[PDB]
Amino acid sequence: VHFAPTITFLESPTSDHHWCIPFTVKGNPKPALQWFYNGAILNESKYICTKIHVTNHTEYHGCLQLDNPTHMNNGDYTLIAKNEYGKDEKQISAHFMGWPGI
Amino acid sequence: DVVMTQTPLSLPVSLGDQASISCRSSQSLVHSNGNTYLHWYLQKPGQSPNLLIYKVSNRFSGVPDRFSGSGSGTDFTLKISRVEAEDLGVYFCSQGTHVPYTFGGGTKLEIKRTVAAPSVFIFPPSDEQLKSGTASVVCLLNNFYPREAKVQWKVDNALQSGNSQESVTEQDSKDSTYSLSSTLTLSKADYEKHKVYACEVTHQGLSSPVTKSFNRGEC
Amino acid sequence: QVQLQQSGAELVRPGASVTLSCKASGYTFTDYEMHWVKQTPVHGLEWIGTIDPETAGTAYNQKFKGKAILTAGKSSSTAYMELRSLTSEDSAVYYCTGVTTWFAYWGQGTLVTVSAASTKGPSVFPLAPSGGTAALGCLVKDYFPEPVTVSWNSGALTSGVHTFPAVLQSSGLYSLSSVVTVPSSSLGTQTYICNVNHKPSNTKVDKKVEPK
Repeated sequence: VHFAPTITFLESPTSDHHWCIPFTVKGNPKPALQWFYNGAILNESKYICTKIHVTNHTEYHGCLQLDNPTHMNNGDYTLIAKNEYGKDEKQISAHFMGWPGI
Repeated sequence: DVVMTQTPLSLPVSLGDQASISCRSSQSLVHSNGNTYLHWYLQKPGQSPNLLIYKVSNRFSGVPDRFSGSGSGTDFTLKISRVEAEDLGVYFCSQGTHVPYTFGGGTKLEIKRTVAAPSVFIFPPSDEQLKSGTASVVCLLNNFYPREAKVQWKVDNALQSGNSQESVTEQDSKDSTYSLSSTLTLSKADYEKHKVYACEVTHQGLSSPVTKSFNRGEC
Repeated sequence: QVQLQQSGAELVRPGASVTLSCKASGYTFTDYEMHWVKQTPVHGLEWIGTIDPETAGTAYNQKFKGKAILTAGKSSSTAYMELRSLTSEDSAVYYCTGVTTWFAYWGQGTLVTVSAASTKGPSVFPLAPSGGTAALGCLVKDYFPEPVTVSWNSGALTSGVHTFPAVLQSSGLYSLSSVVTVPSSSLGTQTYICNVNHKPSNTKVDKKVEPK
């Protein structure tokens, strides 16, 4: 029933959704999500925040939503998923376009 | 416990050249989650260690392009292309895969320069110090290279041993030199019983060992 | 601004206990891991343990079990480490660090001196100049514990200044020397004063260094 978290999906922002770092996290109980920008703490605000959009049982699909980002937001983004059973960690390179998407 | 063996212990490298520090683990640093938690730090003298590279090759926010890391499993390397004066310090490797987390022994980066001879200065004990029971004679070896230098205390031409203590500064960031302070500690009664106070300086920058002296009381 | 502010230097007698604190600011302290590291010249950098301030869950290096105890003040945003049954082997610089497997954030460090010896202020003595350049300085003698701070002419003189690492004498007291090479032409006009500050005994000495 209970299990360690697993980041089954983490990719660079797509053409249709340029301001979102997409992810899929599995875990039981709900894993705590934490981001790192080039190894440094990413303090979440109204400009850069985590939002899980679809919650299907032990599956969590969401984005690191960025509001009007520039080249100053480009870099290495590490997502860490933890619960009391384990830890999973995956990283991506992000390059942000000046338009939301197509 | 995972043992992190860093090699070499001291790394002499000329300005503008490339430095190569090796870290060797006793066990694989690949975590079950798939990540290799090998990090690199730099500790500048008097300061707290600073993170340079996290997870084998990732540069930490603000770290220059010049620093780069590579390796896998147990063998790892840190490279500094076109070394600068501010790169001076101790380089440490660290592992965050297995508990307890361990650090390597450290690699002290040394800036290689042209051989500099020490400027020797002998300092007689102040009368304020004498008027309290003790007498401290101080020898100063200013701005030399390399670090390897010998100091021999001669009281009336008799070689002194055990009554002295040396101290060397960390490499200078501007001229890449070292400085040495050797202090001879002897009682006021022992000080007044002798007249000639000299210190013999042996260094590869000097053809013959220089001696700086003074005669007690007399100028 | 991510900041880890550590408590001041401690001089503790053998067998006693000390509590070290670390104030965390510029992030949500309770959401991240906190680690403690010990630095000594002989053993180098050693990891003590880690705490998760939200759950108060700890993990220790086996060699610091019963020696060190980690706690966190959730409302206060402060990490604490207690050192028990102190020995000379416990004299080190202790660092609070975070926030994951890599340590991007470090405190300034806390010096812990484990000794029975009482605090002693230093005796500052001149190193008078007796060529083109001349050397002068001051001998900061018989003080305890470390450290000592030496500036020249209220910090106005930095070029040519060399403050040597302190040496521990057989008497159990520290001795230090600070030197400065200046042009010989200035000896008759320029005033040279070494400013010595020893915080453990709340000592401040302004010693004027002159030739002869």
